[PDB]
Formats: sequence, C-alpha cells, structure tokens
Amino acid sequence: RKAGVFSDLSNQELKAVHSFLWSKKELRLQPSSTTTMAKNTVFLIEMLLPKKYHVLRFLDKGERHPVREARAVIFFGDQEHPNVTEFAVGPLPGPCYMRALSPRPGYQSSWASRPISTAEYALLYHTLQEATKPLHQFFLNTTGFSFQDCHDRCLAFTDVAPRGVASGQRRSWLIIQRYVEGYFLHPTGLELLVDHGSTDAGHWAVEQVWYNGKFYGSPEELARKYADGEVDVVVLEPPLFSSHKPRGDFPSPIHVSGPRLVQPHGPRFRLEGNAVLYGGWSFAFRLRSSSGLQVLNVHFGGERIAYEVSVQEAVALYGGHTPAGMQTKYLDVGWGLGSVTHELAPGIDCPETATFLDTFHYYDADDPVHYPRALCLFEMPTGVPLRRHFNSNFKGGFNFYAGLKGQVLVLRTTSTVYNYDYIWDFIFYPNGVMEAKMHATGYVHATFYTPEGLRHGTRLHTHLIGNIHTHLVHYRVDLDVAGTKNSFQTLQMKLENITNPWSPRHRVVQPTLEQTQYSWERQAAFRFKRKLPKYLLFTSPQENPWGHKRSYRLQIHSMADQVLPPGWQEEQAITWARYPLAVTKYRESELCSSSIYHQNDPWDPPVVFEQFLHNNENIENEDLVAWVTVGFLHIPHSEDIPNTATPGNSVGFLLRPFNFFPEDPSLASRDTVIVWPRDNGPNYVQRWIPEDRDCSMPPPFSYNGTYRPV
Amino acid sequence: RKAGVFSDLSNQELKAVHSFLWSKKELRLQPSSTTTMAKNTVFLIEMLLPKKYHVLRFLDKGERHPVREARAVIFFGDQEHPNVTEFAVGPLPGPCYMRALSPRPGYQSSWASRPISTAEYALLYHTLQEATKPLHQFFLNTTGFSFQDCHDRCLAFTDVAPRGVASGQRRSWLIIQRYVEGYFLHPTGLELLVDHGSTDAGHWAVEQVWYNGKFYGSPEELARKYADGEVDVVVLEDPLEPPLFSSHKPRGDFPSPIHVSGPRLVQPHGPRFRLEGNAVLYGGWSFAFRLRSSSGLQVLNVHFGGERIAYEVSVQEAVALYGGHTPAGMQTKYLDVGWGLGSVTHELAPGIDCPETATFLDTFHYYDADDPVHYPRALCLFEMPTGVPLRRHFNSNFKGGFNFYAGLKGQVLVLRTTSTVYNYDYIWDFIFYPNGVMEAKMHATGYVHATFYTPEGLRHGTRLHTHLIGNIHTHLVHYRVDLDVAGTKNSFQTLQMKLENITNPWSPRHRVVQPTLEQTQYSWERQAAFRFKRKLPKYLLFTSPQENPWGHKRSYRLQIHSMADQVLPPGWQEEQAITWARYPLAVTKYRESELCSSSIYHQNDPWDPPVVFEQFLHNNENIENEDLVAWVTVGFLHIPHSEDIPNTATPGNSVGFLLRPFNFFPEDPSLASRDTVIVWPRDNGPNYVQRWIPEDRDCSMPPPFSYNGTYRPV
Ligand SMILES: *[C@@H]1O[C@H](CO)[C@@H](O[C@@H]2O[C@H](CO)[C@@H](O[C@@H]3O[C@H](CO)[C@@H](O)[C@H](O)[C@@H]3O)[C@H](O)[C@H]2NC(C)=O)[C@H](O)[C@H]1NC(C)=O
Ligand SMILES: *[C@@H]1O[C@H](CO)[C@@H](O[C@@H]2O[C@H](CO)[C@@H](O)[C@H](O)[C@H]2NC(C)=O)[C@H](O)[C@H]1NC(C)=O
Ligand SMILES: *[C@@H]1O[C@H](CO)[C@@H](O[C@@H]2O[C@H](CO)[C@@H](O)[C@H](O)[C@H]2NC(C)=O)[C@H](O)[C@H]1NC(C)=O
Ligand SMILES: *[C@@H]1O[C@H](CO)[C@@H](O[C@@H]2O[C@H](CO)[C@@H](O)[C@H](O)[C@H]2NC(C)=O)[C@H](O)[C@H]1NC(C)=O
Ligand SMILES: *[C@@H]1O[C@H](CO)[C@@H](O[C@@H]2O[C@H](CO)[C@@H](O)[C@H](O)[C@H]2NC(C)=O)[C@H](O)[C@H]1NC(C)=O
Ligand SMILES: *[C@@H]1O[C@H](CO)[C@@H](O[C@@H]2O[C@H](CO)[C@@H](O)[C@H](O)[C@H]2NC(C)=O)[C@H](O)[C@H]1NC(C)=O
Ligand SMILES: [Ca+2]
Ligand SMILES: [Ca+2]
Ligand SMILES: [Ca+2]
Ligand SMILES: [Ca+2]
Ligand SMILES: [Cu+2]
Ligand SMILES: [Cu+2]
Repeated sequence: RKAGVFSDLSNQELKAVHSFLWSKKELRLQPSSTTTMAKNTVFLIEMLLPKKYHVLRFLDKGERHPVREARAVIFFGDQEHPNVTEFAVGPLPGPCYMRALSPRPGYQSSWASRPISTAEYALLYHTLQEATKPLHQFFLNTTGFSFQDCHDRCLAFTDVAPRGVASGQRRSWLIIQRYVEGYFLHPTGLELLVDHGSTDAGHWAVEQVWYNGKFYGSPEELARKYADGEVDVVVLEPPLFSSHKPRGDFPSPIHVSGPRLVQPHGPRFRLEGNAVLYGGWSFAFRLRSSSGLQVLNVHFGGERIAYEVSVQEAVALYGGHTPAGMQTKYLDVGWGLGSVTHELAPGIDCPETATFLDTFHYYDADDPVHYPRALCLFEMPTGVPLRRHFNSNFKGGFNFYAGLKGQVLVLRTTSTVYNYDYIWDFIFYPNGVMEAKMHATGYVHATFYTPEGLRHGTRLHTHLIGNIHTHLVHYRVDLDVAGTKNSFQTLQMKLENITNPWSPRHRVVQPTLEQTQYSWERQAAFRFKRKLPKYLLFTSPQENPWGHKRSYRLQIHSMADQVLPPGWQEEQAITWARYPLAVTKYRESELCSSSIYHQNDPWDPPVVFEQFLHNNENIENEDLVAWVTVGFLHIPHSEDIPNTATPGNSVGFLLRPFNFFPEDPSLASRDTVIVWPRDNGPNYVQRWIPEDRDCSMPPPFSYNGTYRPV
Repeated sequence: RKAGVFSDLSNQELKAVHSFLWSKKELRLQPSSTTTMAKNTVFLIEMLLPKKYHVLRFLDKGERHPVREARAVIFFGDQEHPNVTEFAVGPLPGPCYMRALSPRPGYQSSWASRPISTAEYALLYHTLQEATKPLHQFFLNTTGFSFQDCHDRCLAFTDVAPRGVASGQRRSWLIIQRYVEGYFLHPTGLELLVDHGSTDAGHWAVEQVWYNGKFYGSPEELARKYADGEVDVVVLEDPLEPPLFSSHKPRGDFPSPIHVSGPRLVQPHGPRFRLEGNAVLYGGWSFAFRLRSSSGLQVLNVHFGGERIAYEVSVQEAVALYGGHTPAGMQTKYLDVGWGLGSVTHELAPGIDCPETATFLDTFHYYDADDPVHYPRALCLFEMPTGVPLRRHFNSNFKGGFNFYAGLKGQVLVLRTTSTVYNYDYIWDFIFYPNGVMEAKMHATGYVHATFYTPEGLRHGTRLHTHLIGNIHTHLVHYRVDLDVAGTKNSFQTLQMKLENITNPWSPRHRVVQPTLEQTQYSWERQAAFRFKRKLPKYLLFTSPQENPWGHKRSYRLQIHSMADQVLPPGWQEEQAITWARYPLAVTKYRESELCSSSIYHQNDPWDPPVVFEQFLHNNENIENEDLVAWVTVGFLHIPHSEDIPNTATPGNSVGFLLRPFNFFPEDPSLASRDTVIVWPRDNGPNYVQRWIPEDRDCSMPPPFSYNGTYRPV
C-alpha cells in the first residue's frame, strides 16, 4: 500500500535494525535485561517518519517512495561519561547506516534524563531490601509485611517523578506499599528518597526517610526512634477494597447479560494493513511506541482533511502532604505511552464484534515483543440518529418521516503506564465529523493518610488519601484542509442595535456575524485566561458552491485551566499546557511537543513548545499545525475505589466540516430510511438496504495476557 | 403503585376532565377546531402535580395519597374582554370542582400572550389568500406557485414570534415559502406582517410587505410597482430525476461502498430494567417519569442505592434566538414551550430514533385538540452498550505477563423522547449509568430556520443554497434540577485547586509550588447565581450534612457540558422572557410558586411574562440546610453551514449536564454489578476467567419495522 509509508515496524524489521546495531561490536551492546546500569543498550526502536515534503510528493505527485528508517535510542552507560544518543538507522529493508540525531551542544544531563528500565527497578528493589534491613521488625509490627522472607506478604514500592530538584539529578521518592491485589491503594506510611544516579548501583543510597508525617534521615534512625518509643506508629473473606470483585447488592439485582452488538454481515469498513476505508473516509494509522496513537493522511470524499492527528503527551500533576505526593508530575511519554498497549478484552474494552489488531514494540526489551489485541477497530451504533425529521401535516398525520441511524467507526488503543488506564479513541462519523477522545480509568495515584493530607486530597479509605491532580493531554492536529496551505480564522456573534426598519420608534438588538483573521503565530496562541472563540476555523482559499471558504472547525471538549505558573521550574516541560489552542507554521524541527526525556529532566528538556512561537511567524496561507490541550481537574472521591470510572471522565475535541462540502456528505449513505404516507393504504417504507434481522455469535471470549517475543 | 402520583393523565382521565368542563354550560365551550377566535375553548389539559410536601409525606411517611388534579387552560374568546384563565380540575377520579390556578389579577394582556392554534392558522391562510390577490400574477411569474386556486403548487408560510414590539400586540411576520418537500428551505423572498389581534378575523390586515430587500407598505403597492417594471425580482426555478436539495433522499456515492446493514443491538434476555407504568428500576436506580404536555420530559423521585438524589429533573424551556437581514429573521426569538414542546412527541422509528430492542411507549396529549389524541411511540426506554468500559485495569507484572485483567462492560439506560415543534427536531435524553451517574442531554437535528438570500444576509447568516440563508442563532435550554441529596435539606459548596508556594521540606534551599484543595461555602442565593462572565468553579457540589465513612460530606456533583454564553443584553426588552439565560447555574430555595422558569405564554408576551426567573433571586434567601433547586442553562451558538443541508445533524450538536456522586457512597456503587470480569493467570495452565454472570452468545430478533405516522383520538 501507499499507506505503508506510515506503518510501524514489523517484527522482521525490528529484528533487522537490532541485528544491524549488534553487529557493530564497538557499540558494546548488551541486553536490556542485564542487571547493571554500566552498559550500552538499545532502549527503543520505532519507525522514524519521513519528511512531509517527500511523503506528499510520493502520495500526491507520483514520485519515489520515501526512504524508510528506524529511530534507535541508545543508552551509552558503558563509558566514562554516560549519555543517551539517538540515531536514524536505514534504509529498510537492508540497513547499512546509522546517522546521529538531534545534537544538543552544552547539555550535560542526558543520562539523568533517561527513562527508568526494568533492570533499574530490580537494582532499586535490591538497594531497598538492603537499606531497610534495620526496619525489618518495624515492618512486621506495623504492616505484617516485609522485604525479607516475605513470600505472599511482601512490601513493594511506587516511584514518583521527576527525581530531584534540578537538571542532572536522579533522586526518586519511593512510596512503600503492601503488595496485594490492587497494591496501588495500600500505602504503609513510609516513603524513601533514593539517589540512584551512579552507574554503579553499589553507590546508591537512601538519603532521606519519611514516616507518618516526620522526616528521619535514615532507616537506622527511624529504627532507633521506633525502639525507643519515639515514633507515632500506625499499625495497618469479602473482597479487598482494592479489588474489582463484586460486593454489595443493588436494590433491583440484575441477573442476566445486557444487550450486545452483532455484526452478521461483517465489517463495513475495509482494513488493509495500517490503511482504513469507511464510507467517505480514508486514513492510515500508527501506534508510535514513544508517544502513542496517530491517524495520518486523513481524507473524506477523496480530499485531504488532516495530514496527522496524534497523541503527544499525557500528564498527571499532583499536590501532596507527603514528599512523594508533592513531588509527582507524571509525564507518560517518559514511560513509553505507546508501548503499554496491553491486551484489549473482547466484549469489554471493545465490542465482541470488533476487529482486534496485534503489534510489536521494542521498548526496554531484549527482543521485539508481540502485543496481542493492542488496538481494535469497530463500527458501533451511537444510539442517536445522525439526522431525523418528522414532517407533520399538522392535521393528525405526516408528509414523511426521514431518519439515518447513527453509526460510528472507532479506532482504539490504551495505555496502562502503571496505575492509570487511558483509553485512546479516534472516532469517524459518516458525515465527515471526526473526534478524538481519551477516557480515564484504572487506579488513582494515592498516598498514606494523615490529617494534613486533607489540604491536598480526599480520604478514600482508612489509610488512604487520593491526591488532588490535573490530567492534561496534548494533541498535535496537523490539519491540511483540502491541501497543505491553509489560513486560520474565528467567528463570534456580536450584537448590533439598529432602528427597527418597520417601526422606526423601536430598536432591533440582534446577533451579527463577526469574523477575525489571524496573521501571526502569537495572535493564534490562545491562553487559558482568554475565553476561546466559539468557532475555530481552518480554511482553504477554495470556496464551496455558495461562496464560503471551505473549512474544518475545531471544537474542544475540556475542563482544563492553567495548572503551573508559567516560567516556574518544572513548568518548562509543559509549556504547551499554557494553550488550549496554539497554531504553528509547520517545521520538521517541531514535530513533537514532548519527548521520553521530559519526565526526568523537566527543568531543561530538549523540546520547549513555547519556543515554537518565539519567531512569531506569518500564518497566512501556510502549512499550519493546530496543537490542542485538553484535561480536567480530578479531586478524588470515595467512588474512585477501587478504580476511577469512565463516565464523565473523558476529554478531547471534534473536527467538523464547515462549508467544506456543498451539502451534508452523509447524503451518500444508503442506510437512510424515509416513510411516506399512501392514500387509504399502508405507508411506503423507502429503503436502499434491505431490512435485516439476522443474528450471529461472536467468537467465544478468550484472553491471553502475556506479551512476548516471536 | 406509588409512582402513579407522578403519572400523566390517561385517555379516560382526559375525557373525564373535558366532559366535566363541557357539562358547565355557562362556559359555552366550543371545539378547538371551530374556525373563529371568538370562541370559548379548552386549549390544554394535563396532570397538575400535587404539592411536594404532600407527595413526600405519601412517599416517605406512609400518609395519604395526594389528591389528583388536572390543569385546564381555557381560552375565553367569546366575550367583550377576551382572556386566558387556568383552572385546577379535580378530584380524579370524579371531577367536581374547578379552582383558580396561577391567578394573575391586574394583568390585562393574557389574550395577546396566548399560543397560536390550528384554527388561527386556517384564518391566517384565508386572510393571506384575500390580502394577496393583487400579487397573484406576481406569484405565478416569480415562483410558479400561488395562494389562490392552488393544488400541488401552493405557497405556504412560516410565522415567526414574538409578534410585535410590545406587550399586547399580535402582529406576526410571515416568511412566504413554496410548499414542497422540506418547504422550510424554500423561501420566495416575500415576507408579510399581519395584525391578527382582533377576535374578528375580518379585521385582520397585512400591514407591511417586504420583498427582496425593500419594504412596500401593501400588497397592492408591490403589485403596482412590479407591473410598472420597478421591482428587481428573483424568478425561482421550477422545483417540481435527482432529489430536491431539501430532501433526505440519498445522492452521491461513497468511494468505499457500504451495501450491508451495520452492526445492531440484540437483546435475547430482554430488558434488564423493570419498567412498569411510569416507574423504572435499573440496578441501583429507581425513578418515575412523565411527559408534561406543556414543558416536556421529567424524571421524578430519582433514587440510587435506595436513597433519594433528585426530586425532579425537568426540561423548562428551549429557545432559538436569531439575527437576520429580513424583518422575519430579525424578529425571531422562538420559545418552544409556547408551542407545546411536550406535545410534539411524534412517533419514534424503531432502529433509527431508538434501537430496535427498545421498549416504545405511547401517550395521550390534549393540546389544541377536539379530543385527547393518541401519540404512538412518544417515548422509548432502552439499555445500550456505550462501547467503552465503565472501568478496566490491566495489572501488569512488568515481565511479559500480568497479575490480572479486570473490566466491566459499559452499559447505560436511556429514557428518550423528542420534540418536533415545526422545523427543529430536538432529541431529549435522560441517561443512567450503573455507577450512579446521570446525564441530561439534548441533541439538535431537523431543518434550520432559514430566510431568503440577499448579500446583506451574510452579516447575519450563511448562504446555504441559491436563494437560501441559514440565519445565525443560539440554542438555549433551561433545566430544573431539584436535587434532594439524601433528603430535602442540602447545602451548596464548590471546590477549586489553588497553588501554594512553600519551602521544600526535604531540600530547604528549594520551593514546592503545588496544588491545594480550596473549598468555598455558599450562604445566600445571589452567591450561587453564576453569570456567564464569571469563571464556573470546577466542582459544583450539592451536599447533605451526613458524612461517608471517611469523614467527607455526602454529595452530588453537577457538571455542565455547554458552549452557551450571554446572548441578549440583561434588562433589554424581550430578555425579560429569558432571564434564566443569564445563569449557567443558579440555586434557589424551593417554593411551590416557583416550580417553572417559563410558561406557554412567554413566547407571545416576552416583555411582561407571568414568570421572571430573576425575581426568584431578588429576596436572596439563605441556602444553608435548605431545600435547594439548581437551575441549569445549556446551549450553543449555531452559525449555519452548507453541511446543514438538508438537516442539521447530531454529531457535536448536543448539550446537557452530568450528575455524579461525590463522596456519597463508601466506594464505587457499580461494584454490585455481576457483569464484572476478572481474568487471572495460572502456572502452566490456561487463564481462569472469573465471572458472576455466564458468558452470553444467545441470539434473538426484534419485531419487523413498522411505522404509523398518525396521531388521533381513541
Ligand atoms: C376572564 O374571563 C372569565 C370568563 O369570562 C372571567 O370570569 C368570569 O367573571 C364574570 C364576571 O366577574 C363572572 O360572571 C358572573 O357575574 C355575575 C354578576 O354580574 C355573578 O353574579 C355570577 O355569579 C358570575 O360570577 C363569572 O363567574 C366568571 N366566570 C368564570 C368561569 O370564572 C374572568 O373574571 C376574566 N378574568 C379577568 C382578569 O378579567
Ligand atoms: C555520547 O556517547 C557517544 C558514544 O560514546 C559518543 O559518540 C561517540 O563519540 C566518539 C568520540 O567522538 C566517536 O569517535 C564515536 O564514533 C561516537 N560513537 C557513536 C556510536 O556514534 C558521543 O560523543 C556522546 N554524545 C555527546 C553529546 O556527548
Ligand atoms: C439601543 O440604542 C438605543 C438608541 O441609541 C438606546 O436607547 C436610548 O437609551 C437612552 C438611555 O436609556 C434613552 O434616553 C434614549 O432616549 C434612547 N433612545 C432611543 C432612540 O430609544 C438603547 O438603550 C440601546 N439598547 C441597548 C441594549 O444597547
Ligand atoms: C515562591 O516563593 C519564593 C520565595 O519567596 C520566590 O522566590 C524568590 O524569587 C525572587 C525573584 O522574584 C528572588 O529574588 C528570591 O531570591 C527568591 N527567594 C527564594 C527564597 O528563593 C518564588 O519566585 C516563588 N515562586 C512563585 C511561582 O510564586
Ligand atoms: C498466550 O500466548 C502464547 C504465545 O502464543 C502461548 O504460548 C504458546 O503456546 C503454544 C500452544 O501450546 C505453544 O506451542 C508454544 O510453545 C507457546 N509459545 C510461547 C512463546 O510460549 C500461551 O499458551 C498463551 N497463554 C494462554 C494463557 O492462553
Ligand atoms: C395507524 O394506526 C391507526 C390507529 O390504530 C390505524 O387506523 C385503524 O386502521 C384499522 C385498519 O387497519 C381500522 O380498523 C381502524 O378503523 C383505524 N382506526 C382509526 C382511528 O383510524 C392505521 O391503520 C395505522 N396506519 C398505518 C399507515 O399503519
Ligand atoms: Ca514558529
Ligand atoms: Ca497543516
Ligand atoms: Ca429566592
Ligand atoms: Ca431540593
Ligand atoms: Cu485522575
Ligand atoms: Cu441551530
């Protein structure tokens, strides 16, 4: 396919890139699994998109297939001055070069900036096990659990990030928890700060300890004060509160399964590889291991609407009474947001009738890993007609009833980084409207209860505070409305007050249409202080048959506000969250608003979205990129136990045609039904697809749950 | 059954009330259809809810069933000083009184304020046929259609409201249109202003004429100037192979053919909700519902977990406020309760309007009718998968496997009706999720309000076809949300995030700038009347004094989904009719004299209506430990665009709000659901799929499609 230009790497390709790099013996490559930080390893391999200039020549002007390459992130820890360096490896097939990417003169913290890995976690656990030995009796008395000879009663930890107070530090606060079903909700009241910056884990140290509201300096000191009675201790078969297992009873119990979708005539969309056709729609998709889901080269009616719509970052920003809590600003691209695309359970995560798609990731692994049912694609009834009208004759009857059943195409994946489960949707309606949606579920990020915690959260159980936080998500929306060069305008209603033209002594105070043009980037960078104009329009200079510019409208569904003070420390990592909408001129050097490095060096990251606006460029008839921030404040509440639920917990945006088509583009749909009356006879039910009452069975439920090399 | 207290009038009850009034010969009642305005007629009969005090004592304290009554609106046209007077007729069964209802002594303009009727429309058509005789040749030449001697090429009109420039006037602008398929979108360029205030239709006059950008004084004057070649006329093409642009008939082809039917719901096990009369049980939920003929859908006595959450959530008003270049366009402020928003609940098409698996419900309305009228499939109630899990988690072991996967399939219960007043089809949903979340939603579809294109119209709308402007407007909807959170006595508080700037407690040379949780308490109505200029706090909480087991007040959170803003200037003329639209949220102390924010009379006397919402805030009452009522304005600006042809579509054109428990329950109330599935690993074995309901693969069929399309007495 042509859409293959946008496709993620196959298992064959990942092996080819990996083998190529491994045959370069001077890289001294070792497996991700090797239990030392003092090693060189390939941390991530994923497809590296070609330049847009070359892609559009191939797609639109019949030129050469662009060169295909892989981005390869290499952790160089086996050298005097450790760093991370990225390369473009190509061509594919038949790799033979390795070209260094994105140099950064004067930046010294690339090593400290890197994501945590499985090997690093194992070394942290060992550090923890050793360092907390003096606390063994303290653990047994207070929790009934421990790190030693613990078996089914083991302590665990959750690290928070960022990890220190300045660029170059790798000092993590660790929340100690009981490792039981839903361990996230079982903090013991102990937190530990561990310096794990050295490539020699022998050097790693607990530098500070916090327990039940007091700092202690070391595990030995806490152990001593415990022994001398100078510590205020909290000593910690229905289901566990942190379990999903049912309990309680509805006043009106429900004993049977609810209604389900059947698809006896098979999918109405066509999936070939990473390429989808659906009525008027055509698009390609990919699942970028670093940043997550994208749709690319989106067309309706054979015309381009958007070159790229992509998830860029997903953040959860906390306050807290405990050190771990006040430390937490999670930026999930730093945890491989697009690589934790775990198995979709048929019937639950997508309809039983969905098409489930597998993929492969190479992220912190020894070999490419198979991820079954990583995505799904499905049509489902929306339960509301796309359009309907009852045309009454106002004398007890009707001229006609017309209706179009509501259907939507949904491309879906998830990310479960750790405790959060985010459900990522791109949704395509038959009338050319597309929607992006993120739904939040899974376990809340929580810390140990003390009275002081009630200033930064809610008590959810006996020992549990749900910390206040804001979720924010950034999308890149590279609209190319009917072609590459667009303009941006907004529309507002403004009142006029005129003489009533048929009654001169009176006034008419009424709506008029007010149009605002935007010439320069800064004018189109909307802050949260300003109210957003109601119509956000991306226009083609082409006019429709009625004289109006062909356009697509962006409509944001969000509750987001300004969270961090602009200019203050870690806020440098998320300057995009200043803007619910910002428009930039397309540049190859500005493809992403975040990176895998932002989480662990938010102070001096390699991409600062705000910098994209510094040159305040002209945006009249240019390749424009819309960037959208959506989010919501989440003050936890008892109903979040065991999990946050999806209803009302979604954000996103709509893209709607606005004077783009001559009339409703869903008019081509043959699903429409019109009912007409006949004189002294039955009504005529006019259809273009026969009525269907066929039923069928979906595959029986299965779930694997493992993700392994092939 | 107890929910009967909330039930709409039966066909038998409506007849009983109509019969009782007709038996009083001094009322001189004539049928609605009699084509004179100088008549006495019963315009509307509907159930009149008993006092909350009495309903609650019945429902909660074992006291007597409250007396059942009907509201009866009587048009007294057959007298020297015509008026509209309402009565409460009761008891039911066995009506033997008619007491005064909503008396407004000292008000004189009730007649002018009254809704238009089928009979009045017929007299308007007759007036136009006569008044426009001079324009007959003009009509035939410019449109190919006529008012006089027409059969299949008839001109029609669409009247706009309000009908004048001050209280007491009934002067309507009429948009003249060709009566073809989707006639709404076929204006001729002519608009006529008719004074139809007199009860003698012989006095009615076309007082002004607008055609293609100029005013003309009379039909005779336009006819003369046309004859003398002095008018720039627009000759419309003949509208009567391809569908008319205003038809829903398909045209064009998708580049990727869709020839088979899409996926559809099956319900082999039947409804999981228990619907009995107007009472519904659904897992945690219990509620009653009704469809008030005047104002529309209501859910009542809403409980979850055996505790009351809301005494009433109801539609109050639905408005479309226009601008325009034509006089009709610039006049239009439609308030749909003045047109019987609750009475235009036309037949829902199975498989389209609701799923084929839905339970469809008939009702009866008595609104501008000679007899109670049967409305087939006025409502539907159905459960549908949402396509998104209510909750799910993959608990990875971070080494190629998992500890468990847990998920709960997404389902929701939807109670739905529609209102097709004229051109708009509004779809009204109340939605109930198994975790105690409820949602109110309105979806807009149908035909836009449109006027004749001229270049000047581009300042107030969008050219949608050759001769067609879609006028700019804002949709505004008002809801009454009488939350009774765990009981009648509530308070209202909001939560905001506020940053603090403190010394980093483990690194003294540094700062922690972080979120804290800030709580604001509200004491008086005015403090909780949030205007559209004001930032709406992110957490709007209606609280009960009772705490959950973790020490937090039990509450329900109101979350608004809207794009609405201030449309009319506060205090200016017709804005008096929609002062509720100043507030996305306002909170009032409960009162029997303040049950409604609008009325059927607001549309035609917006200057001096019987209820001004702002007056509910005047006395600035205490709202601590009180029976509170939340009132919610939602809406959107709609600038029409060519994709609105032939109809506005529902995607991205809905508004509403959510109610969500906030520390009301000790933990997730969906935990009682047996639909939850947890998959667990086993060493050297297949996974154990833990269930509490057996896996379903069953099949069934719904009934074959039928549609009637008529609504008549039985
Ligand atoms: C709106 O119109 C209604 C009906 O025409 C008015 O109610 C009617 O009021 C008249 C005059 O008060 C009542 O007529 C009779 O008057 C004689 C004496 O002159 C009296 O002895 C009779 O008992 C009788 O009252 C009539 O009862 C009453 N009809 C009804 C059904 O109530 C109403 O007053 C008008 N509203 C306004 C604001 O003017
Ligand atoms: C990060 O470390 C890498 C690998 O050690 C450095 O790249 C090497 O630099 C040496 C000295 O110039 C070259 O001779 C090698 O060819 C490079 N190796 C590879 C694999 O490219 C690099 O200089 C360091 N990066 C930064 C920014 O300091
Ligand atoms: C619309 O404009 C009119 C006229 O400019 C305003 O009416 C004037 O208001 C002042 C103060 O109330 C009166 O003294 C004048 O006599 C009015 N003039 C006329 C011709 O009516 C009116 O207030 C404006 N309305 C709005 C909402 O802006
Ligand atoms: C938080 O408070 C600190 C301390 O009051 C502020 O830091 C001071 O900033 C000024 C510049 O405006 C410097 O001259 C001082 O040296 C700083 N004091 C200290 C102790 O560092 C800080 O700016 C505040 N931050 C925010 C976002 O309000
Ligand atoms: C999950 O998937 C894996 C991989 O397909 C399954 O393991 C394979 O099982 C087949 C069939 O018995 C064996 O022949 C292979 O040796 C296995 N491959 C690997 C890589 O282990 C596994 O059985 C599935 N697990 C569950 C619980 O269904
Ligand atoms: C619509 O429903 C009406 C009312 O039930 C049907 O009208 C009845 O039709 C039957 C014959 O099928 C007659 O016996 C009755 O006399 C009719 N009743 C009335 C009140 O008119 C009608 O047939 C249905 N229409 C369609 C098109 O299905
Ligand atoms: Ca720029
Ligand atoms: Ca672009
Ligand atoms: Ca009051
Ligand atoms: Ca209340
Ligand atoms: Cu959250
Ligand atoms: Cu509209």
